[PDB]
Amino acid sequence: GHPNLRRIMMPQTWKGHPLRKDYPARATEFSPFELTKAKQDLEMEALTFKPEEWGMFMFLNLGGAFRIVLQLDGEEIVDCVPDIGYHHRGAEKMGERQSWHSYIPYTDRIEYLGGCVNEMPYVLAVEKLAGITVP
Amino acid sequence: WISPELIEILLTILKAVVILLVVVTCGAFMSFGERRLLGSLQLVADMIKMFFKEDWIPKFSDRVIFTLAPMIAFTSLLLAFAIVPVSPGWVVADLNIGILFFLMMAGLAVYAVLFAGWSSNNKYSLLGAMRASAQTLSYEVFLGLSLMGVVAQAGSFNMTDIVNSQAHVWNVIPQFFGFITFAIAGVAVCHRHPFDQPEAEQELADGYHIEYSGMKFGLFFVGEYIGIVTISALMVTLFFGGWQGPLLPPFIWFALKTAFFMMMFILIRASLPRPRYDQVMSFGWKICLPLTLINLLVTAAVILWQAQ
Amino acid sequence: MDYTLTRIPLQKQEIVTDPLEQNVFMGKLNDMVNWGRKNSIWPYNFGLSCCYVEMVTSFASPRQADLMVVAGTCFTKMAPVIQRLYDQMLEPKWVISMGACANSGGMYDIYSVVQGVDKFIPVDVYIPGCPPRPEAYMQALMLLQESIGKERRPLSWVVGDQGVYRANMQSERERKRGERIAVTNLRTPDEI
Amino acid sequence: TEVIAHHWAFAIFLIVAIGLCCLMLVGGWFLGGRLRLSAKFYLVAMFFVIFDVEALYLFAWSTSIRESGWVGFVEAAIFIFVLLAGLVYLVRIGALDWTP
Amino acid sequence: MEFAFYICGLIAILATLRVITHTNPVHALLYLIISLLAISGVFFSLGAYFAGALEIIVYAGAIMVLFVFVVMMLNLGGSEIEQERQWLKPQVWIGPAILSAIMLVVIVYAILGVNDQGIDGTPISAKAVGITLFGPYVLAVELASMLLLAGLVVAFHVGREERAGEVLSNRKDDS
Ligand code: SF4
Repeated sequence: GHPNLRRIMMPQTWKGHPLRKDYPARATEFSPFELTKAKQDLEMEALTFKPEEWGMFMFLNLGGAFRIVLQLDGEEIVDCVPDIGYHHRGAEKMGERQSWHSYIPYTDRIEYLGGCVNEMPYVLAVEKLAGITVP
Repeated sequence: WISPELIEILLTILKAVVILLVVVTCGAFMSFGERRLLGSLQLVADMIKMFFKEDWIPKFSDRVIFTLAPMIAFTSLLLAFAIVPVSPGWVVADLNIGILFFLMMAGLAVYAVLFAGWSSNNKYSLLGAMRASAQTLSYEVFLGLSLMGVVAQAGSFNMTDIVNSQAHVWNVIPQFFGFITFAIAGVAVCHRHPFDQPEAEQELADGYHIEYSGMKFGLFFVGEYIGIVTISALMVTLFFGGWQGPLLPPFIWFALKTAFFMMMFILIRASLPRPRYDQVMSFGWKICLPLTLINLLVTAAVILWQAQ
Repeated sequence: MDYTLTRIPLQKQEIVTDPLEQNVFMGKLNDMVNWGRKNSIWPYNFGLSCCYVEMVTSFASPRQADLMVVAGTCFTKMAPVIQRLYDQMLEPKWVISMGACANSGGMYDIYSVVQGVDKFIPVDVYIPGCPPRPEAYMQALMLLQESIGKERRPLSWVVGDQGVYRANMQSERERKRGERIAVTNLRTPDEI
Repeated sequence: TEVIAHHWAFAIFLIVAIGLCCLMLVGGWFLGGRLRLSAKFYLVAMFFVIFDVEALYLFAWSTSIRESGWVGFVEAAIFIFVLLAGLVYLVRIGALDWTP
Repeated sequence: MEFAFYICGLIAILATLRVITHTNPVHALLYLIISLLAISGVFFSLGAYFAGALEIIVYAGAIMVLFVFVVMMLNLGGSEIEQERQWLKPQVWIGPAILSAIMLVVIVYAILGVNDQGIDGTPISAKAVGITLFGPYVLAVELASMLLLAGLVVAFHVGREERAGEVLSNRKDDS
């Protein structure tokens, strides 16, 4: 009973599920055929747009950096479902891959303005797991 | 076939070509001058790079007006400079309509923006071209009246009669309203910084300079600056003293005053922020046009009062 | 020095010698062309994740810039955008890869990260390390300026060889080897 | 024997300006290897056209300002009064403000 | 200034001939622009400097501006009319053309039979137009101002939007 249940972070042409334990957490062999295919999908996504997959008058894609699908009654915005997942670094899956000590730079690279603020919660939760009372 | 009339004619042709090259290199050099004020061989390097780059015709466009819009943007406000006299014996055009011709050129200046907006097969570029064209029409409507203040003071359209009527008093001080209206109209028509890039209020609008690469973009890049230098020349020859000075030679005085006015334009680049589009149109329709009409009526009453 | 050429990631490049070792008018004209391409370079700072503030604080319409700075991480959903923006540009074109994320996978060897920009488009100049300083970018501008200053590209598409020539430059690590090895002492990290 | 030289100078200036632009463009080329916009834009263009044609009467007035006496000043004054009445009508109705 | 007049007339006739039998309208408007420029050159060649300067100031600097503004505004390329190609069919092309050409030959027969004193010099500047514009012809420009005011009122009342929006997709009968 969930409306527009689709892939939000990964592209819609994805085979498996990333955070599942049997999914290999490595970059595969970069075949240029997939790149050309995805470029061709990006080519006709604006003219042959299908307003049924996104859960949606004129339809456009307005280009952190991300694109949002915009439906307009003239110039008035009627519906808007933003497209995210374009910066998916996979922090949690690598959190399953790195040790407790080696995840600290990955904790920095969540948001760039925060940094030390970003590594505070991971360090405090790891101290909670270990049972460390800092002075 | 050596005759002195042919020698004098060829000397006049030489005068025409040296004034063309000097205005072109003046615009090209103080492009870098403004970029430093915000290495003169850097423009030569840029010209070499632009010459050794392929012009892209878009496959959805046509090969005529896409290249003819930078043609208008360069040459229309280039031949606007043919009117300007720099000296009693160094003028290239002594025809009677010395103000109407600049009005022709400024009227044809909107063609470049409109044709570029259609030529870029892009709805946002078309909307941006509509905004810019509406602005430049809304200011070139009273550009003519700002010039007609000085025209009515000096009688005829000829710039020689203008600068000879500037003998006793320059036209800047009796007509300051005409001066500021002409400055505002020349800023807006040539797309100078405060009345520039009207895409700032809508993200469904884009510039007409987009999809122009290489030589077709360099034509705009040098055309706006040749336009601002010929607008400065128009300004000095109309409101200030054209070639008029006590001691230094007249062409030196003309160059000094032109340089002074585009350093004033650099000060304009530095000081004021960009107003909103509605404020720009409301200003140019409600304040400037009645003020210059009142200026024309006032200078008419003045020139008919002390007519003895 | 030796030269590589590309003529018409899967392309073929082999070692040749420059044609200027053999018309003295063409040698001066090609040098002037390389000089003009050197001192006038327009970058296209690509908007990506988090080397932006290093290109924001260092100091721009596309298709007029002959230089492209690929800065952030190259993802599977963003790589076609990179390829489309690269083919939007017109030759001659050069690429600077900022940060580790553009040189390589860059700390992300994971399923959703393309391992470097080299996988789909060639890169001319690399800058290593998580976020590089703008001075490193400006030194890379020097590096690509001198690399552009020594090339052999065709002047026109009517007469001449229809292949651009890249220079097999000496690497910066061997050139700086004496100055880097000959470092005796450093400041201790207990002070500022 | 001077205006012919001036016309010749005008001609070579125009011809060599278009020729310089043509050679510049072809030297750049040779080397290297259903919607609707609005109606207010049309309205402001029409304002420009009508006020430019009234400005034409002001253009022709400005050259003969002295040779026509005070009666010509009165006629141009009532012309400008009609022009400003139209402009203030346009101001007061609300068809001149943008409000994006 | 006679060969300039003849060549300007010839390219004006050619430009308006390409205007009449064109397909996409923006190129036809460009051809009309250069035709108006040529007629302005004709005006300059006959001593009417004010007339040619006016043609490029007003007729080519404002009126063709309105035409291209409308065309570039509502986005016609001649769609659904280029593919029909009615004007490049002959059974419609002979009739009006030979009728209006019969008009052409009869009106140029009416042209001849008038004495030829030639176009003289003495170019009439804007000063003469000014002194005869506010002398005998005062009510001409006063009621022409009234006429332009009426035209502005008519076209503003007819052609305003009545809807809010700087981007509008086309609805039938305006919603
Ligand atoms: S190199 Fe570092 S700072 Fe730059 S994009 Fe990658 S994670 Fe961000």
